[PDB]
Amino acid sequence: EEVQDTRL
Amino acid sequence: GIRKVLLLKEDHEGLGISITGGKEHGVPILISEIHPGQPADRCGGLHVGDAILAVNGVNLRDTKHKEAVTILSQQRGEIEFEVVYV
Repeated sequence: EEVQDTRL
Repeated sequence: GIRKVLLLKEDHEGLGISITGGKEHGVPILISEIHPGQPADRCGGLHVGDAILAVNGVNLRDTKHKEAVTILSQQRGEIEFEVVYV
């Protein structure tokens, strides 16, 4: 979320 | 072990896939969450379990997963997925 990982 | 899956989402918006990885997690951007009938069944070629390293022209920047996010976010409505077997 804030770090860098993600959900598309 | 590269595999190109062309996913072009328009109007509707959003994708339907999830990723995590990079130098932060000491890993590659790997697909970990794939909603049914979502980009897995929409590009007829997406599916978790495969290792991700390239999108819209092999771009998985080396930092944190967001290096892909930045890549997929600003690219275009077409998500090209180049995946490798873990």
